[PDB]
Amino acid sequence: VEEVSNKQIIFKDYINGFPKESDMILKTSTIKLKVPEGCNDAVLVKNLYLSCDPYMRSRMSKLDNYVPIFIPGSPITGDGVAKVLDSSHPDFKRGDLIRGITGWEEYTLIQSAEFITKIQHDLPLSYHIGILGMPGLTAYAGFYEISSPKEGETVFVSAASGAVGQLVGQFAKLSGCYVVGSAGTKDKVDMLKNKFGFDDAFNYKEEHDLDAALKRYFPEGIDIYFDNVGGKMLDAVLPNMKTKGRIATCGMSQDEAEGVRNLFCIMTKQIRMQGYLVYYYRHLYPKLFDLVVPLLRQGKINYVEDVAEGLESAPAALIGLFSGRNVGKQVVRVATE
Amino acid sequence: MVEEVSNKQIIFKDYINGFPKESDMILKTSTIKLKVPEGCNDAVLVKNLYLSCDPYMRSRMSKLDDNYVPIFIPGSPITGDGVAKVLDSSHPDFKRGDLIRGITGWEEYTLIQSAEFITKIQHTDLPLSYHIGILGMPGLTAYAGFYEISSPKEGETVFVSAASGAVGQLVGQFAKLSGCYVVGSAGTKDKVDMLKNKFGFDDAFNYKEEHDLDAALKRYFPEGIDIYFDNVGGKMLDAVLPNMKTKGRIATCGMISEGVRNLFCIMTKQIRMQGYLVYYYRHLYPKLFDLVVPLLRQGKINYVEDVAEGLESAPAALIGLFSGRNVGKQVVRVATE
Repeated sequence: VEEVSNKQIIFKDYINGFPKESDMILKTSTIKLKVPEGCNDAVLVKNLYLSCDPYMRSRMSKLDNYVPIFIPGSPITGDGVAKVLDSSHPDFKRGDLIRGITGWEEYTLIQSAEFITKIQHDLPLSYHIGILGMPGLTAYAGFYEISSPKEGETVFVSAASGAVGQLVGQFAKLSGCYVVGSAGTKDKVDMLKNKFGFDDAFNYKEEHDLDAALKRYFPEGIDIYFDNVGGKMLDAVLPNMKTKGRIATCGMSQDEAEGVRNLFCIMTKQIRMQGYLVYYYRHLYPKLFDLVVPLLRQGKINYVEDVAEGLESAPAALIGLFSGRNVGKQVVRVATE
Repeated sequence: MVEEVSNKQIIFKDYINGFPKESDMILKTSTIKLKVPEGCNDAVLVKNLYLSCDPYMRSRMSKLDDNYVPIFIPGSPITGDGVAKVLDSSHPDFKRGDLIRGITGWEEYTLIQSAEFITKIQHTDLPLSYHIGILGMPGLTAYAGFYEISSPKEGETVFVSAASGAVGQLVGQFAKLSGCYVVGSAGTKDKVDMLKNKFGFDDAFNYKEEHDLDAALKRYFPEGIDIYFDNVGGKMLDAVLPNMKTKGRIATCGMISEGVRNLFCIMTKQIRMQGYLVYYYRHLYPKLFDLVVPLLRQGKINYVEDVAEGLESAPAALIGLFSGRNVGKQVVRVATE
């Protein structure tokens, strides 16, 4: 059996300030390319793609646990695409491509096996941690399952250039809705309208009065607000909601949180604001695939990712995501197939 | 021929932008002839008996864009829900001697030229003032929030803010009759003792004397809150948010104007927060009477009202309600019969 080096991105220690590249350290360990004997229901994988997600910043502080905390001295963990090298688990074989929670390393011994799933098939492998993965399912559940979209309704999407937002907007146009998105750069604003079919889009940092901005695009209010940021943007959105409007709380800019002062609009506008966790909607994966996979090949839905090259660039890619410098879904390619 | 009598009125002075005061209303003695004017059709002349004081009337005293309620008119009497007796009528559905409830003037006599805002009172076995409280819009607000919004199940833990108020004292009782563990919050010792000894609440606390709201909620809800009936919002809603249960529900029944910063719990705990206006649920009135009238005769549900006497006391009763000095639903007896 081969014994190879296993480069790893180790989590240094819990922090209190803004995360730095110094909080992760590249460590070259070793591993034998076989599931240990006596280790049953385990899967040894080689990691190909790693997901950089915004929820992972909270895992870097001793906050005790919406999302489980990073263990210092251990590798970073998160969603990814991997290839099964060996398995003591009946539902996985050599050469199977999987998606789920793996280690920020070249090779991982997944003992759980419950948080990984066989990849169904033609399209780029990295799509299964994006439009065909948890971000896609998140967009599907927040828009179709929770927001109850009707044709002709008005939709506003915050952080629209991200993986979730860019799919919500395309879902909105498919349902015949007028959709507007907000983003942080001119290139993202242009990308939202030139590639994702957004009816309009604006740069929320060049607009100092956000109420005037939303009135400009929604002269009669917003039916559906897909909330990726919360905070100040949600406060500006609340008085601009239509009666019986709906807010899908997918994520939150939130170390003191911005006070939200317009929640009386929940009553005066009769808003239904609903939060959700994508993990509670795994049963909708077939509906997502059955919808997006045909139109992905029919070229009516696009998807933009930001691929960092090599495991060594994963720290820089993560903090760049924390700093909003990513363009689309941030991804680290650890190895080719 | 026909009587010309004095008609005392409570006149609205002018729009405000602060905390309302008694000097925002002015007592005025006008005259009126006790007949519907000739050539004025579909009108109903009434003698007002009871006037309602409701929290939404604070918003009618300020002029904003997006007013959500029709504002008051300076120089004209205050208007609101009331119980009145018809003296004359040019309207087919109302005749002399009928007792009606609906929007009327803060005065001894009102010429109601609408009639769409008034309906005949039919039971007339219960006290007349009940038709602007437990059998009026507050009772209807309570029924809609509990039976149409909140989705309660038996054994669920329910929290009610402003539980001694009109809406709070009846959803908390609707919750008990469905088998819920119910706790309410109020401002004085007598109000806490009233929720436990008369409204059958499991427990209750004084939010002034238990200033650490998080510790108070943890003390009475060791396992979290399933349903929060929000009547105040603000810091109380902020303290409730991290104390909700997973998939908990918040029915925004009302709100009195502090920035909320724990809205991340909406996503963390998958909470549904939904607001509503009772004016969209007038069709549920028969359901309310069908349910509450038998429970009243059987003594299964109680109703506490605050009766101020004389039209002249209406300014102070209205401000006292805004200041929390009322004990239960605040009404004003203008005349008997």
